[PDB]
Amino acid sequence: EQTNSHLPREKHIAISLINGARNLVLSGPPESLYGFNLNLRNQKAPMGLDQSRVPFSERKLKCSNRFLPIFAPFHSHLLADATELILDDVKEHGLSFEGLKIPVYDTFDGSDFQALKEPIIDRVVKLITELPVHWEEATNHKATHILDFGPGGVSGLGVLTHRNKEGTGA
Amino acid sequence: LPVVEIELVKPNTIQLSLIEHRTADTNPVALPFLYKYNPADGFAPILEIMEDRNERIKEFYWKLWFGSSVPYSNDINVEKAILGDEITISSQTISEFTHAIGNKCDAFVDRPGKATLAPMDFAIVIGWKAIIKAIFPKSVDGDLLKLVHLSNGYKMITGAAPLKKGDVVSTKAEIKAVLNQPSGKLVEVVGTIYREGKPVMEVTSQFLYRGEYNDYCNTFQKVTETPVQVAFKSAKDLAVLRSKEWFHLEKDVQFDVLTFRCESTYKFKSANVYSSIKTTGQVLLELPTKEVIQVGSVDYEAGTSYGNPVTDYLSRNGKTIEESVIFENAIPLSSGEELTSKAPGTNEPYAIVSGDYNPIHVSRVFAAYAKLPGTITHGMYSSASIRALVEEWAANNVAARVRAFKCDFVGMVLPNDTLQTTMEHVGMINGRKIIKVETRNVETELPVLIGEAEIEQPTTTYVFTGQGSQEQGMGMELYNSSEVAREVWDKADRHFVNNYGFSILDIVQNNPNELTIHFGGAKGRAIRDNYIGMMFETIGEDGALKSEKIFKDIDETTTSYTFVSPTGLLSATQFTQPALTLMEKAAYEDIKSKGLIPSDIMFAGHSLGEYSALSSLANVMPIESLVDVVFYRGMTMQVAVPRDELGRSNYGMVAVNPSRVSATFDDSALRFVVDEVANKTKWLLEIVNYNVENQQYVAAGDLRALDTLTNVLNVLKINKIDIVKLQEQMSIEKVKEHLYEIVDEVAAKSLAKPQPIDLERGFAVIPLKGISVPFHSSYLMSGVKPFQRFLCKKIPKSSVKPQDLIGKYIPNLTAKPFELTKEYFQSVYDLTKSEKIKSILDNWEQYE
Amino acid sequence: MKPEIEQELSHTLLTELLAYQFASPVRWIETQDVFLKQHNTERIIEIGPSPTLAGMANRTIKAKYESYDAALSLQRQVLCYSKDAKEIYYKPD
Repeated sequence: EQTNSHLPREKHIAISLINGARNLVLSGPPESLYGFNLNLRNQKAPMGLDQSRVPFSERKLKCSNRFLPIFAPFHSHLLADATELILDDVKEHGLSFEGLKIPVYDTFDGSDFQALKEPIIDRVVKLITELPVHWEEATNHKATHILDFGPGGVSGLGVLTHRNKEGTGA
Repeated sequence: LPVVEIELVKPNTIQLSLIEHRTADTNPVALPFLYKYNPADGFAPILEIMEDRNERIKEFYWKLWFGSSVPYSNDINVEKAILGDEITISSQTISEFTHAIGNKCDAFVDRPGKATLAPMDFAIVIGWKAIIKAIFPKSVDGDLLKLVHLSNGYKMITGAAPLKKGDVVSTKAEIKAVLNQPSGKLVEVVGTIYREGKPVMEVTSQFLYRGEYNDYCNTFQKVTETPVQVAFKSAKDLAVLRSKEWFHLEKDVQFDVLTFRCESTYKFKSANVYSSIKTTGQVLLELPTKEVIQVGSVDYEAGTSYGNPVTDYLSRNGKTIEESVIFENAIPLSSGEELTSKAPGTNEPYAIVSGDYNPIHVSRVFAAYAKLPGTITHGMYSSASIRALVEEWAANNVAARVRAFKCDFVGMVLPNDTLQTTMEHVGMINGRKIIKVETRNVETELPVLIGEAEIEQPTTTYVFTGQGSQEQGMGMELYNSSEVAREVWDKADRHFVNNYGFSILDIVQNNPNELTIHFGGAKGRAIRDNYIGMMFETIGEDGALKSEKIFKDIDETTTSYTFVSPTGLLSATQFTQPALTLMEKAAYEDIKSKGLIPSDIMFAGHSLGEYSALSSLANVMPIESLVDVVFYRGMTMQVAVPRDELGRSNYGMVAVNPSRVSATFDDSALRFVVDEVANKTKWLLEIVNYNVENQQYVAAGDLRALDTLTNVLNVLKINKIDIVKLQEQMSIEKVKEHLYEIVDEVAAKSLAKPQPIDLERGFAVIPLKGISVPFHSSYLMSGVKPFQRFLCKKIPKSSVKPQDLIGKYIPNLTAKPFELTKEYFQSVYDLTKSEKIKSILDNWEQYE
Repeated sequence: MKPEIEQELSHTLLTELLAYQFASPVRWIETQDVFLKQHNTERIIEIGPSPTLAGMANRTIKAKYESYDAALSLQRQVLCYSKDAKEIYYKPD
């Protein structure tokens, strides 16, 4: 809000992904995000500052922030128009998914896709383009082992999902 | 598809038909070549019919660049400019073009909440079908096929708005240079592109009909001369040029220095003899009112000459008004290899966008016919590439900063080639940055593009210091080092000593404690009369406009007068502020001499720098008037306070830091404090300086109220009881009495010391040491009318060039930018209750 | 407004502006907030003997225009003629 108080809503910044408790992803015009982390570099402190001798409540906030190698303002209003164009391209073809078998938890709502009154594609696109991501809320599991097939691996979603469910025995 | 057709035509004649397809309408067009077959000779069995060859090539290219729509008309006049055609710049064209050049500058991609901008290189897209029509006319007859694009140059008209995505744009271009160089027939065209009639930018292209041509009859050249500034000092000089029959003055006014803005029209008869020269131009005189009036004209006219005499005479006997001031050492903008580009794979995308279907870049067969290394990249593309490069690497991706760009197609680039460019800032012009570039083929290191770009500076603003910062030796290093700066100290002191009897340079250099003016012989009396004539006004209790004398000590008997300042004369207000305005104007002028001043600057000054500002940026007054008004102001505000026996006052000024008192002590805190402490003791006390929020406030008034306040601020600091912290503890009225419980105890102390109370430093108060006049306060409000008189007779109304004041000037009375709107008059009049401005505000309608 | 009408207007307005400036408080805080916000100037060049306004501008930046510059990614560079000779003349070693 400090940052957006200076800019119009076409450069407004919004929360995009919630990767956990202290793991968030912001989206917006790259220069605006640049300014935001500029504010941060002021309100923040270096990592080797040794606040051991100053009591707790009056310590300086410490963080780690850097741009992800992504080249699109996903899960924001910045692509709100692309939603209709993409689903129109869908209507251009026979792109649709039949009834599911394993329940798939929604990312934003957290509900099951088998309980969808709409098709699934029109939902998943609005889910990728505009709506944010509530990951841990979406992965409110009843699960023993978790398999990530995504990219990165040792740097992938697996590691942060691990750190999210550390003591739940998964 | 068929690209080549060789076939017999009517007996013993061959028609080599060279075909090209990718056209305006993709309609295949043929380039008919003719060759005569000769069985008689075998050593040369086939000779090409050379007659009418250029016309066959020209009609081909006409159908190319225009399409079979317009009939090939070769009868184009060279003299008249060539018209273009109104085209609407749409967003789709902009996008296609930017993609074709690979430009990422976000000012051109459509973003919400911001006007879609078009690239400056789009003018050639707008003006090509107008530019190239200049090489078609019959008089310029040559091998159209061996044509080479030599150089291109962009130049935005100073103050022109860059293109938007709705602009209805037309194009007018005229041909300037047609000269048979030893390398061929050069042709230069300049295109003045229009927007609703107003011209926006100029594009200067440069082609070359390579080969050899001796048509010295249809060759010519029109050039505008560099504006030369000739200075006349002796008496022969004025007769020297008056002897020149080509010189012809029409006004019989004396002149010191003259600026010659001229243009010529050459017509050649051989390599170097000029069959005709018509060089007309204007001679201009710079008045002290900064109004430039043409003294006369220049009219030379001759035949079979070897040079333009007017230009030569201007060169050796006068210096030009040069604009490209060069550094002695250029600076590299960025170092490394991050400035590397790559040629496209195919030139067809660029061709279909730029409308340039030149088959040199698209077809192997033509590129081979001209024996050139292959389908080389479009030169215009290579231009726009480096342009978009420097647009971000030199202007930090700010599009509107580039205002002119010119380059020279030194070499050719085949597609897909990787190009590395260097980028260098070498000089300055009109406050915008000169940036020189070289794009060399990185795998061969030979240069390809040597160019030049004029990009703006960051949005700058100039503030000028006020009084209080004075010290001995101001700019004396600059005065000893900068000629143009020395010419303002010398222009000013020799005005002082000849009108007031002292050298300001001596005052600033060896600051003494006293100065004795002497009214000696004739010119001695001719000075003391000036001192006598100074009659200022201080509205007394009578209110009458008492045209009273400043120096009651100077009369028809006083032979000599003495000034005294115990600290040093450089501290006396009437002498310090001339020194300050001189040093500031000297620095400003020396800077401007280097072409360091942007055109969109905003300026202001702090209570003295204001005068040195509107005299510098707006040049409202020459130096001789500026020193007079600043000296008269110093004296007026000086004698304005009734003094003691020593010349000292019961008045003073103090600077306060509202932070050192308490973190809760806001701007409203100390201003409410001044309001109450001045309204109770019925003394005069004002904060006159709003310098820094809660860090620097400077209050003025009688020493009594000043110490009363420097003590209320001490006792509210030791008690930490803030008036704003009483707003939640007390009401609005009972705080007005709460502060009374405190202000009386310290008003007693204000009266407890000798009335000219030497203000002692409070807890968070640092008084103004050295001055005792409460300037910018309503106390001096009486003495304004005489100063207002002095201004309206020292400031020539004709010198006011308001266009540079609107928005660019921030007064200190009204901190919003100067601008002549009715509300602005309202805001200033409700702040000063003037008569002259309210009078014009009532009858405001006399504006449009 | 015809150039002659506005010239009369500008002349009289400027005359009275300077005349009463002599006795009316200098409104420099808001002047700074104008030439820093309404214009967002990058280079602020003070000309004088001592950087009395450079120190008067750095504090204004650090007080009221930090979040504004960060939100807009502006790197305001203050410069005074006293010390910043090489930097204003664009010929710095």
